[PDB]
Amino acid sequence: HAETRIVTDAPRNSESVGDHLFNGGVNHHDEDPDAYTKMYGPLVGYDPRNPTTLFANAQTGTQLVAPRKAREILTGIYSFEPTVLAFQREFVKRANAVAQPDLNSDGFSLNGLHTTFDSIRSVSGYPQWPVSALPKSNVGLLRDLKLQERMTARQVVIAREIWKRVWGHMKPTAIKIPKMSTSGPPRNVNDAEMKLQYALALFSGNRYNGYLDAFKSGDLSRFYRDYEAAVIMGTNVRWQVDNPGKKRDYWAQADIERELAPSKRPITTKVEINGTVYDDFAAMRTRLVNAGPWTINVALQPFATGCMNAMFELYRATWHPDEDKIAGFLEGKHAFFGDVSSYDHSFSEEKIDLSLEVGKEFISPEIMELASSLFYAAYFTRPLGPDDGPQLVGNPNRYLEKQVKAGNRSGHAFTSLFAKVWKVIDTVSKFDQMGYDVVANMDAILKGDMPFGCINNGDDEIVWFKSERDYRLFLRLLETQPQEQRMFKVGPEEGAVFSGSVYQLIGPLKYQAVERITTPFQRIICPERSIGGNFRKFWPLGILERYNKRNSHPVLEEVWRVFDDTYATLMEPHYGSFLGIVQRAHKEIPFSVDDLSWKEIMVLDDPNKMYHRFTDEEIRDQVQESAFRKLQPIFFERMFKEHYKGNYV
Ligand SMILES: [Mg+2]
Repeated sequence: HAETRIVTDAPRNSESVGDHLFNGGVNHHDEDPDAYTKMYGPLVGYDPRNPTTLFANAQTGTQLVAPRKAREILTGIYSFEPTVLAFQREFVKRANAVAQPDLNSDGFSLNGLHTTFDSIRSVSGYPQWPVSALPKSNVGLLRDLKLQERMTARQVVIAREIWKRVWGHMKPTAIKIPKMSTSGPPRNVNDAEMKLQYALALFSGNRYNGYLDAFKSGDLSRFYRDYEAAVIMGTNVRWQVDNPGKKRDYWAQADIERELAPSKRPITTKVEINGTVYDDFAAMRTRLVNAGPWTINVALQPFATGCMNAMFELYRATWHPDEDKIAGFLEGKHAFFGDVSSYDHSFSEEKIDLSLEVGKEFISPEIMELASSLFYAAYFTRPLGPDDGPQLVGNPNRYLEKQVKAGNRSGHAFTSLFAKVWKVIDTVSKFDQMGYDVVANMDAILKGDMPFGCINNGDDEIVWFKSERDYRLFLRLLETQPQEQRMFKVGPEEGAVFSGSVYQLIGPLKYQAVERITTPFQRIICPERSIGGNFRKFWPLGILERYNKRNSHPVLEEVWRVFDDTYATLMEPHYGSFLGIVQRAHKEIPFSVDDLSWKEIMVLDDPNKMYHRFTDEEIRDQVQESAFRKLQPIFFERMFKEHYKGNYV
């Protein structure tokens, strides 16, 4: 067949997906063009006069995006209970007494500890409100961050060279289809079987071409009707423990319609649990995250993952070094651990557009414009504070025009790729400001065969130098960088942390990796999510892994001593033994703490690390399958043959 539509004229819900499960071998949708149409139901229908109904069958209307609701931190222990709060008080005070952060002027910890334990007096499930909204424009943020208005000529050349190498190489890799997250509109279900069947549809017959024709027409009704697609972001919230004494502000929902780049209001949330003020406790910090619909992202992800997998291979020293060897690598080398403020939101419009423009050299233009549509899409959010209502920001009916300019948009197939590449572009520009010819020597820099380079994990980076004069001029360059050179607001990172571990300065140019000592106790005592449920099915593993290496560092060992003793006195009599709780749940999960590598345990705690930190080769199938369905490259080879002109790696 040669059908161009995913949704044909066939009668809907006339077949059952249970009768056409995918066997890894043949794409049934090749044999039957009406199959996707028949196995799923009629859509509600898109009325351009009220686009929010895209999200109607999903959490609805008025429920807050971040409700105040106590977490189950451990089996039978809930975060709003006084006993817990009293425990947190005593633990933090005891842990502070046993260890204080010993930092030098460069920002390195000499003892391993980089901060106090005060943040563990945070009440999980009790959010700072309002959750800060996304303004229609970010130019006020660029101006507040005193960043460049545009890139310099040389920076545009450097960016073109690096993106040429990234878009120009692809290592075809399975599309990862997430099991536990929403498809977003129009179906708004957490159904990886549907997401997979949709993918088989898009990549069978002439559906991808048909999808793009509909996309580029600008006829939202047609694109929705025939491909169950609409260019619009839904909204989520991520929770984390806040840092004492940082400026806590937010963009109000009421302000974002009044001007494009409104100023920020102060968060004033206090912790009061049924009329009892906890003046020494913090509410959880909340951050708005967008999430793109599967039916938009599925068309972009092959390129995203293909380009990134090739990038990890061709330029491993920059983008995918053996994490366990980093400390040994930096030995005898000077190191700058960068810290970036509002990285992703601070991406200029020019930078997003340049990325997609260079991509058109290697990928069909309609695919890059689709990507451009999602980066700049309208979004719908449920209330962000208790006084707000639901809100559509932007006009999705005009999706071919830019609606929201929010930099490297969260929820986009390209988000991690963009994070990774632009941080290197920034840093390599600095190498060029130092008087080296980065264009001539670009591959050697990226492969790590020059006297200096950078080790990247998105906004987190290590810039390394064999020479002390290079290192010093680099620091000088940052202290004296004029605004027109300033791509991102970068400063040195207190504690010198990279990918979760403090790089302890144990001797002259000798570093030692230790996981941030606060992390274990934050993740237990102040979790983003309750144990179990959707995202925390494997929760005993992360705890037991950490507990089993408690003796591996002197400060870690003493803090764990204070956790155990304090838990034993203040918690155990009410809730039972800590290890009792952790081991009983341990025995319920399919993997032992000893069955798994540290990398596999991280993926089980955050599956999205499969999209940016680990490859298929490092994580066993049984672990990946816990969170993902997959569609192997052969099933979208045809699409690539037509739409990709780069090199296969
Ligand atoms: Mg860092």
